[PDB]
Amino acid sequence: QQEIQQRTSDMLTAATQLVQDWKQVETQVYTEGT
Amino acid sequence: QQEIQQRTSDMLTAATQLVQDWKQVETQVYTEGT
Amino acid sequence: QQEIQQRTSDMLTAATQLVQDWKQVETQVYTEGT
Amino acid sequence: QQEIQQRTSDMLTAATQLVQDWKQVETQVYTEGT
Amino acid sequence: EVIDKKAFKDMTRNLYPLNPEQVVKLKQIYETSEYAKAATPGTPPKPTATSQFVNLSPGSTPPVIRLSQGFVSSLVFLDSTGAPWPIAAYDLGDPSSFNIQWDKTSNTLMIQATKLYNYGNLAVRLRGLNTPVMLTLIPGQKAVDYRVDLRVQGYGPNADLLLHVLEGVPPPGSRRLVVSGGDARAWLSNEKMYVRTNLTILSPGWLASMTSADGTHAYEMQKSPVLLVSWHGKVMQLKVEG
Amino acid sequence: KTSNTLMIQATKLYNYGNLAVRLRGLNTPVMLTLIPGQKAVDYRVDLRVQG
Amino acid sequence: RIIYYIQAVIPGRAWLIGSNGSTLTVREGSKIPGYGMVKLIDSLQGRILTSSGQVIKFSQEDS
Amino acid sequence: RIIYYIQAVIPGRAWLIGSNGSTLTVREGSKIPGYGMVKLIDSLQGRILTSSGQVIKFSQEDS
Amino acid sequence: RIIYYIQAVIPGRAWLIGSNGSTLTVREGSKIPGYGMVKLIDSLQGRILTSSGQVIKFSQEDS
Amino acid sequence: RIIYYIQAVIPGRAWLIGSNGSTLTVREGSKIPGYGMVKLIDSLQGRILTSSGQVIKFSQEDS
Repeated sequence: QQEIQQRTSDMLTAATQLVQDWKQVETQVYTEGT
Repeated sequence: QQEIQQRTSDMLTAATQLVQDWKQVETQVYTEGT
Repeated sequence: QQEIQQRTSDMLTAATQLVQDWKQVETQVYTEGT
Repeated sequence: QQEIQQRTSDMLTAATQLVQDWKQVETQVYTEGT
Repeated sequence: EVIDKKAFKDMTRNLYPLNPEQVVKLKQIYETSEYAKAATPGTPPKPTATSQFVNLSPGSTPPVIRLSQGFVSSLVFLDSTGAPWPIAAYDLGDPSSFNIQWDKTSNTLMIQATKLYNYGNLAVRLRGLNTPVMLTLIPGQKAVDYRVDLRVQGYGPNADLLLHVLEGVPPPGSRRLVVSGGDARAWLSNEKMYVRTNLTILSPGWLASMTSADGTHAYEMQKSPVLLVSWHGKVMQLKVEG
Repeated sequence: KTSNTLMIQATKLYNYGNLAVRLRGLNTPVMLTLIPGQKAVDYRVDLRVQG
Repeated sequence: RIIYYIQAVIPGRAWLIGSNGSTLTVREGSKIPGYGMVKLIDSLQGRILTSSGQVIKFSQEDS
Repeated sequence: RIIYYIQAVIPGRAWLIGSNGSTLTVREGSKIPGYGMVKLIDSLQGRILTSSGQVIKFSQEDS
Repeated sequence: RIIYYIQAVIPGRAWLIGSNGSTLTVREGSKIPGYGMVKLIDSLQGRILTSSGQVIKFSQEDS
Repeated sequence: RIIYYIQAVIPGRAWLIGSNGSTLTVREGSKIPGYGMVKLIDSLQGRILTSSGQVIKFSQEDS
């Protein structure tokens, strides 16, 4: 019944990977023209 | 009854990591153009 | 009954932190423009 | 009966800290103008 | 198959050991702790403004200036005529408690009491003053002054109320008077009625009148319990009591 | 440098302070006090002057 | 009479503005005309008690 | 008659200003017209007793 | 009745514009004519509950 | 009557272009004229179900 923790461990860093992907925000590109 | 110390350690890290965020405050920025 | 001394130690560190945060005082400022 | 010595020692450190600050007194200042 | 859900909830609790309600609760706890730890013990002093005279007799007690920790103490020096007498040079004993902000051509002085319970002294030579003028200062008093005006005995090198009434300041020595049906105010100062309005009186006359650009009028007159006012082409009578 | 307006911000929550302003037309400077952390926030303060 | 509104309030000192545009500051131990003696000052929730049984607060719309 | 007020108070020195506008500084042992002999100068709370039973203090407005 | 729409709602405060354009900001403890007292303001789900058993909500096209 | 074509569909909102040129967006809780009440919005297979027994989808030739 020890299989829960290896099931718990691998998805933890997997979830930690994608939870950073909701954090980034980039400034838009604004310019002129002539 | 000894599982408290596992749950004691992680919240201290959780308490500290956001209480530092509620200390700093950015300066207002004034923009000047003709 | 060493937990009382431990409590006194951590509160003493906090009190030294508070008194060294109370000790300092900065100066006035001048702003001249025409 | 042996508690006198540590009660002396912190008084020694505090009073030596005081007597250093009782001695000095800074100079006056002068500022001209026209 | 429920092992995945158990892993999900255990991972969620391990990632976030706190409830959101617990987060907001400890944030309020932090706010209260901050408020108490930067609360100011003792009764705070009353911010004031003072004006005094400089006694140049050879037996007078010199004036003492009340100061505050980290706060502005501004001094303005005038002569007996009230004209601004600027400062040539100055000196302060023990500047470790007091910082001086001094414009070169001004009489304005700005002092900050840095040390808590240490008092000091200062001398100033003006541009034309023969005898230098000195003060003593002490911080941590029950009252604190923002602007301290000092009128000196000697003449300086340099030498009505209806305008401030029209701006809105009532003249002193008066009391508020109740009226019926009037968008106006009246004040009795020295047996002279000063009435501010935006209307036009007709019957009893005035001693003086001052009108503004935006439409407010001020009338100076004698005693009259009855008034006739012309508004928009029609006349209305009103009463007032002394 | 030539403005008629003051644009300040409060760093902390409730720390009192003060300033003095020497205006262009005013011989006597004017000292004003500031306090944050009250029940209302002044979005703008307009000040009538008797001078 | 005259309605007073709390404009500023710290521990110890309080700041009031009357009906006729009059600004003033007060402490805990003081006498206020028309209200008597300021018994206690509650900086929490903007509450001021006087000896005439009256409570000074901020305005409802100006809060 | 003539009423004095305490302007500045430290241990050892007291600063008084009368109703006439004249001000002075004095010690515990002193003689003052209108009050007599200064029995007690208290550093805390700004209260000074005299021999005629009068108490010198800060003003209500000057507080 | 004059219908108010939630232009902005945060925890703590809410912003209502009336039918004729009456723009105001309300805290939790206040009064409202035609709805009585303000008892519960929900920052989530876009609803403000009043004392008259009514709910102010975002409209379909005011969304 | 008026029909619609699924122009843009996200989870949550939907965009429908009318037969007469009525291009608009809509949410789950809505009172669509001619269709009534939407019981469910499904981004899967492009189906919009209504309480009037009507389902809005893409065009056959525009697919």
